[PDB]
Amino acid sequence: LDKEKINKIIMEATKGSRFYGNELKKEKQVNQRIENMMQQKAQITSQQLRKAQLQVDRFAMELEQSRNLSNTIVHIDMDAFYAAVEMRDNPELKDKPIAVGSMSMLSTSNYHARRFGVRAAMPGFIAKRLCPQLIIVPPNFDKYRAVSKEVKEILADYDPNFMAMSLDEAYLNITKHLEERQNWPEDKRRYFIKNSVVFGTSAQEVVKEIRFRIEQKTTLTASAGIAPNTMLAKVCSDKNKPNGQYQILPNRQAVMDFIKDLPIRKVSGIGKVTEKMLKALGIITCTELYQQRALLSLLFSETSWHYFLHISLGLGSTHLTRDGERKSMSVERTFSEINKAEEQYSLCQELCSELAQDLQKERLKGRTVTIKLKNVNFEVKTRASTVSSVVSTAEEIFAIAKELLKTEIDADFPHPLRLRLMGVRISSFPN
DNA sequence: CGGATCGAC
DNA sequence: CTATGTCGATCCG
Ligand SMILES: Nc1ncnc2c1ncn2[C@H]1C[C@H](O)[C@@H](COP(=O)(O)NP(=O)(O)OP(=O)(O)O)O1
Ligand SMILES: [Mg+2]
Ligand SMILES: [Mg+2]
Ligand SMILES: [Mg+2]
Repeated sequence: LDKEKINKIIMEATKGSRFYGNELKKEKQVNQRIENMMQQKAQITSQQLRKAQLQVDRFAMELEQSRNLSNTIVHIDMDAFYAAVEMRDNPELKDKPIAVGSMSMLSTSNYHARRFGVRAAMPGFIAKRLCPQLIIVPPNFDKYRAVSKEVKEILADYDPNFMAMSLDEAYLNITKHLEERQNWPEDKRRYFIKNSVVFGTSAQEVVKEIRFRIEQKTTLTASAGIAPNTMLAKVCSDKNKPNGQYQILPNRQAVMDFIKDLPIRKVSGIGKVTEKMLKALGIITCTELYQQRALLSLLFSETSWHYFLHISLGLGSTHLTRDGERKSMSVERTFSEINKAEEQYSLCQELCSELAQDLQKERLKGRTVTIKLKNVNFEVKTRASTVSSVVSTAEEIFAIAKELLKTEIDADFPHPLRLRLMGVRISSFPN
């Protein structure tokens, strides 16, 4: 299927559903938010824009002066991870279009099935209309966890303080390693195939070794990115995916050459909404982002344009922080419609128990309890409450969540809440 | 602090 | 029949 035929079959299958109704409503809110930004832009004066331009350029020189090119950052990202695992252990599936998930939702798909536009976050029933030859295999999460542990073992040789972002992806600072490796004999860079082979002393070679070892240990491919910071490393890893790598060399000119025509969307942190908004201001590439830096310092908050300027100058993190403590724990579940109040309370109680059990594992306690409610028209509400002393037992959490749910049931009386999902989250942990 | 939104995988 | 489950950031009131 082709880029126009895809959107035709989706639109055909999605039209008139309650989900679509709610999506239209979400698109209007984004359009309005854009139109408001345009009304803001109309009433900026050339005088303000000049006083901004100076302010921004003073900061841009503060950033530029601190630019660091002396660290080598690698980002590893596995290819079609879940699907690739499922292909590995069932040969029948190879050379065929597959997705891991259910008819309600797909975690991922293999590259074969991606050619038909079936992707992560797509419901299976839509994916079947795009490609009736699609095989949908259920997830085996504990397997993926096991494979992930195999790759993290390899990664730990190259950076003991590597930063796992997910089961399938990670960041490494291979600076201390590259330095040691310059003066290494061939013995310490030699690996046998499962007839031996050696890898060179360069960064491109280190990452060829890593990828090789991953493929030998797991029978799966990864892609990778090499660059002087995390932001850039992450974008390169996507460039030659699947089963390739890319380096931006540590000199200012190569950074800027890469950035020049880079669509802002490929940056991690810029999603669909920020894309559309910035598109409306004639911003699509990272150079265009640099050009509008003054305008952006007026239309967006300090934190936002600070971020945008970092991107426009190809800057990013050059050291990896240890993974900080979690700030919240939550559980939520989608189901066939529940409208009877008594069943809704019981569901909330059950969610409160599950969450209490999960908190017990990490010995966590919190002061804020939030419930989450999605009705059959996909409209989501959250209702929270914060308490003086920390809580953690199923009873305590339910004591709070129960009242938040009562309030919502009462508010619609005599109409019943017709919900398709319910969640409970706990937050406000101690320090 | 409460509620919504964004983005990530 | 049929649109996830999570968590941190950020913005606003
Ligand atoms: N929206 C979602 N919901 C649930 N699970 C998801 C998901 N998106 C991804 N996953 C799960 C399934 C994914 O396999 C896994 C890693 O996410 P990626 O690295 O972003 N995607 P992949 O490695 O499949 O392909 P490639 O990178 O080659 O394009 O996380
Ligand atoms: Mg991947
Ligand atoms: Mg990833
Ligand atoms: Mg992005």
